[PDB]
Amino acid sequence: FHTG
Amino acid sequence: ATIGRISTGSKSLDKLLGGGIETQAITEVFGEFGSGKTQLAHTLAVMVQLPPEEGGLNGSVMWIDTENTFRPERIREIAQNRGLDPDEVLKHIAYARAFNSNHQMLLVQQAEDMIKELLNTDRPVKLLIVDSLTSHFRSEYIGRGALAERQQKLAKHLADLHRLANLYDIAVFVTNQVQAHILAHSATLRVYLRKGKGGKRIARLIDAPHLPEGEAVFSITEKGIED
Repeated sequence: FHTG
Repeated sequence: ATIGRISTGSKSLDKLLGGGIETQAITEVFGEFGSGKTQLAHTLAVMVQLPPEEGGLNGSVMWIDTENTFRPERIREIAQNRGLDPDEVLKHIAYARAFNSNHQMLLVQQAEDMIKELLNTDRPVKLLIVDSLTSHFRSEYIGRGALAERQQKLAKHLADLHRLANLYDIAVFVTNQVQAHILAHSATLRVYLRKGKGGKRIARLIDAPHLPEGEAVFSITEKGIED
């Protein structure tokens, strides 16, 4: 998962 | 734990849902291509970040995407028109693309790590979105014997999601595209969404006899959705  | 309720942005839909979509539950929205399922997901990914007196849960979001339909600028727009900082709101959405249904299933396991990490922060994960829940399963499990096999894999996936929802007090929100039926479902609550006259959207609860009868009606706007 990655921010934004 | 007491369940939390995330406002949709629509007073009509909120009433239909008894205040909003619930934590410790999986809510499935289903309907034809273009009915606004992904718009509802985008709107909820903002609404959950609001404080509780504004209908939110001060929460973080995790998002599993299978159709590349997540739009960061749409998040920014919704946030901006509801008084929130666009980039702060985006920053509290953890995003993953599922390559196939097997990767999709693993990502639920991967998600639990971040859920644990944020659990006692000011902004615990409160919303987990899977959009689309079924698209990879449709494409991979097809033909004779697939009905049983696909339903089994999906039930397993849904069980993993139910565990997260119950264990960590999270609202799980999933989309499913429908055309033409008779298949079992294991979502806590199922909401049928359709596009109506003049672009309005109409929502109805399916197989929920103890819950409000009626249909909610809303529009897709720069605020996400509203009555």
